Amino acid sequence: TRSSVLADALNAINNAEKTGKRQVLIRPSSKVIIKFLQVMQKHGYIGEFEYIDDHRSGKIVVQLNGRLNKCGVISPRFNVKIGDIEKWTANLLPARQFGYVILTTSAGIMDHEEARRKHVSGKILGFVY
Amino acid sequence: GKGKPRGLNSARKLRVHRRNNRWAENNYKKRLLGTAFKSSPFGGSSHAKGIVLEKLGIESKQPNSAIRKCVRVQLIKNGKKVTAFVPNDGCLNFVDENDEVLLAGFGRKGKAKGDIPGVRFKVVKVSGVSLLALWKEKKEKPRS
Amino acid sequence: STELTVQSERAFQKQPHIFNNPKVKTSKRTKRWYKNAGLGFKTPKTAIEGSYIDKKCPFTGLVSIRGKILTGTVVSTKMHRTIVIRRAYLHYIPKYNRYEKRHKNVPVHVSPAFRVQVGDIVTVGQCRPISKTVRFNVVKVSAAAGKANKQFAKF
Amino acid sequence: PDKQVSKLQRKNKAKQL
Amino acid sequence: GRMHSAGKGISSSAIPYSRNAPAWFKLSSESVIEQIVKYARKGLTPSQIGVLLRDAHGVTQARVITGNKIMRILKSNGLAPEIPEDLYYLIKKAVSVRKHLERNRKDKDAKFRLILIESRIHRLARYYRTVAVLPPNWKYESATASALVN
Amino acid sequence: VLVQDLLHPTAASEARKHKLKTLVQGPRSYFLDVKCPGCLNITTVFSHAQTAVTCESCSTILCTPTGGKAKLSEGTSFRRK
RNA sequence: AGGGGAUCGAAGAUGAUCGUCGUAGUCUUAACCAUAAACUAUGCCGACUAGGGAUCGGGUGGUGUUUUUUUAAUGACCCACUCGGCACCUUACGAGAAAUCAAAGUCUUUGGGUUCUGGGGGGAGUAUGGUCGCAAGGCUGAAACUUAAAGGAAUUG
RNA sequence: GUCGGAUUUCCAACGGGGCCUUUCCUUCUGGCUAACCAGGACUUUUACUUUGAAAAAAUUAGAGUGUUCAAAGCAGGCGUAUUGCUCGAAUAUAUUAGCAUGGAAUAAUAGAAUAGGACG
RNA sequence: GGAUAGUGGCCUACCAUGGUUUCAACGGGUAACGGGGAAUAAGGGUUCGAUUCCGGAGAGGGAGCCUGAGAAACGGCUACCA
Repeated sequence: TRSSVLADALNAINNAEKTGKRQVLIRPSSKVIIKFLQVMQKHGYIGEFEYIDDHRSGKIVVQLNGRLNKCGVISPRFNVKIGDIEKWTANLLPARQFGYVILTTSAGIMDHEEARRKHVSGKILGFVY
Repeated sequence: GKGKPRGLNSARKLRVHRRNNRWAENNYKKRLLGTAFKSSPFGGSSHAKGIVLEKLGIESKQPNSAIRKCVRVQLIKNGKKVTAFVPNDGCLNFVDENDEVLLAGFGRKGKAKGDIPGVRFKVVKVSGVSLLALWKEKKEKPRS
Repeated sequence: STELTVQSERAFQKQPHIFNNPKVKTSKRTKRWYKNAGLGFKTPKTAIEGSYIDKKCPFTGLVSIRGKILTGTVVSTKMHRTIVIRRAYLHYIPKYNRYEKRHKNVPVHVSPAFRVQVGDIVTVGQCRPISKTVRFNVVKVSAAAGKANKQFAKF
Repeated sequence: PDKQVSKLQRKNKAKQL
Repeated sequence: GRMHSAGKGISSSAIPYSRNAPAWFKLSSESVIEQIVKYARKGLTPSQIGVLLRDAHGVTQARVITGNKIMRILKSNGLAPEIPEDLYYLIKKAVSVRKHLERNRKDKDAKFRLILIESRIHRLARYYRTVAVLPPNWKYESATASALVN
Repeated sequence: VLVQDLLHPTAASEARKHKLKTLVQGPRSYFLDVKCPGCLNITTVFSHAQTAVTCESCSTILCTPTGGKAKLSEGTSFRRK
């Protein structure tokens, strides 16, 4: 029962961030993991990463630079209104002025600080600070 | 997965687990059993009032071994018979048998002021004349 | 079932105040009164052309359709000329921040213009209170039975 | 032996008190 | 893993990365399709057939060489049986266990294992009676499985 | 540790891994071309048989199954292809 | 309820400052009963993060040794590697109240999925009601009441 | 270039919308040679979320206002107060359910295997 | 079909065998009139709401009815019970 694949990815990236491995191998990556790691890559949290192709799973090796503290995942993925990202960026980021609660909209996977600007909101996914 | 089910459509089992586990506290059992209205001789009230049956005295718990001078009240609104403490020293001479005392509990939800084995209510007012003021000699107590 | 030779009760079923003329025998040789119920629900071809009566049908009968238009998935249809749909949905609890499933068993009148089998995704419309529990009426059937006719001819 | 003695509405019948 | 036991084992077939190609392989589909209908008229099961073509002749996965899996070939050529292969073997096992349990009733262990086997039959049947590769209201049955297998 | 390619492991190190647990999984089993002794019809036999592979030319045993690789027989020289 | 009934042997005999017999039983066919310190006192799935050698089961290499008709395969070894299993051992990276733990870790940097249970101690696994059992009893299981502690780990003369 | 400010641009960052790349973004109908509404099938249905309408007053948040202050109240300010003028009683929240409207990734569901399947 | 101001098992006649349910029916309890609200103020909640507004229900207990547009009216009537 791998239930949430993104949860296993982010777990592995924590466990091999704490212990200073500069690269990891996650499995069995999907679109959502690519989008999430693009969001983390965009604000400079992790380095370049790379999708291998077997015909089935799609493992990924992520080179990670070590700027990451913690990447999380919020199971279950709750529905979050625009009024709510106040209450999510106050539970689970360390300060007001960094970190990103990322969340899934219909406009596409995105951190909250852009989600205010395009002014949509959907479900939540994890969090990176 | 930390016990409880965190699933997004699993609210029912959350609130039904909770309702099963609220019958674990004391106070929530008190409310919904209606224990304040069945037992507990003040029938869900702060105070009550009653007729003094007789004046007694104690031989309480160790180390404080003494005779502490309680009384016997029969309440009016129930016919229950509950023992009662008279406050500040003296004041057993203020009450008599067959007088009208107003009771209230000690402040523990029942049990004790201290060593006292099974006395839970203090007397606030005899004959409507307010033991604080009698003990401080501010009013007087007519008989009956 | 109802089984056309429709006149099977102790009275004469009819479209009321719709008059065949016995003296004038002309090119019709059949007269019914159908109405489009509205809201772009197509009246069926079995309504206009069949011989049933159904005073509570929304196409031949006196009742009319307004108010709520609901859908549902049909469950037991043992009653005569009426069915029960199951109108399921998610409830929300704000405490626990999650949801729960809930269902309603709405009973609902069906015309014999529709062939409703158990496990159809039906669409109902609100009628006038047509029995004790019935308030609704079937307006469109969109049955998806997984091609169970030829289900025995398989790999 | 029989000691249910619970869940009663005739409580109102304690108006006889 | 291991639906009924406490085992964990990983034991399998790493199908390769190519989709066409052996690239050393002989002529064509008509040869292998002809082989498949040959064995199917002989009366084998698609598991056995993929095995027998694997080792005897030179084929890899038939999907690579042909355009279709084995089961689709015996479907298209009209020899795909009424029950699929696996549920057939399960009912077969339950019949064997059942007969052994008829003889030796004081046994507890084959009772327990039979109760596992029938569980697996129920799970597959309930998979098959959704996708209608069995007709619905077909139920595995404990008295007349012996006629149901044959 | 701390740092290494997972993308380009040395194939010496990658030979020892279980077939699944490589970077991209693959089989380790080869096909081979058996030359029957008394005849000419060369047969291609998968290295893990499960069956007594009949030589078709002369109807005889080529290789016997075991738990593992297909145990061959008398001096039928085989080519790994 | 039979059948068997050797040993041992609940209950039943004998002795100044425990021993001898011994039915019920243990044994078995057919029924019940559903308890245990039924205890690795540690739910079940799933992923990831440290080494060590040990062996168990299978498998892949070693012109590695023996052994056989030292000729071949085998068989037993020896070495390497890998998959699954039972465990040890070592750090303390983390965890913890601590003892300790590769998991009791990745849980205030507080969300992989799910089942059950507890919410100070006695009153009490009692009372009552069902419910199952031929019975013994099992399951479920309060309250009034009383109490300021009851309990865990570890150090010290 | 007004001298606390934009007007022209530079330059990126932010947002949108089309257009082209194999990329349907409905066929059919008069106002017409689709800009427009009426007019036929539906283009599975959902869940979610943005926006809008609905969301009695009072209470709550809160704008203005020297009730002598404050709680309050919705009043009041302003001239020759000599025949008057005049400002204002905002705004916001208001779960969920219904309704209308975006968005189309997340989570589901159907679309062609006995082809009784579409363009014929 | 009756009845109603009017749809309707609302009621009668005939016919059929259904309708709700562990997504918790039904039954029990409520020292339960329902809301708008109130108390407690990190967030999330918990506890209360007889009580100024809206809505229902009752006028000792049940029942019936007159009159009227509107009453099952009680600062109207009739009977029975207390």
